[PDB]
Amino acid sequence: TTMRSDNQALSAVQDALGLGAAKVDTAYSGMESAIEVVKEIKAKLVAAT
Amino acid sequence: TTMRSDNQALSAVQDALGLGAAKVDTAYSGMESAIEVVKEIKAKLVAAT
Repeated sequence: TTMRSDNQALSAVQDALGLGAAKVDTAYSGMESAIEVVKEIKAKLVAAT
Repeated sequence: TTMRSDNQALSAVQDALGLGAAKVDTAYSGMESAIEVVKEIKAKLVAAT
């Protein structure tokens, strides 16, 4: 009974980890977009010299 | 990523170098024209002495 309860808890933790992975993927995609935009800004500023 | 940003910066530097080369070429052409005109002036004056 205790091991079955622990297995259910582990399944819940796995679902939470999937949710967290989705959040991290979204945030990292935003980070990549920010990297690209910042690189473009730096290139424009260098051309502005 | 840092190298790609540097490559973009060097591309901007190349564009700036091309613009500066065009400016220098125009200035040099005008300078040569002025030199020729002043040489003509000197020839005329030494004829007029």
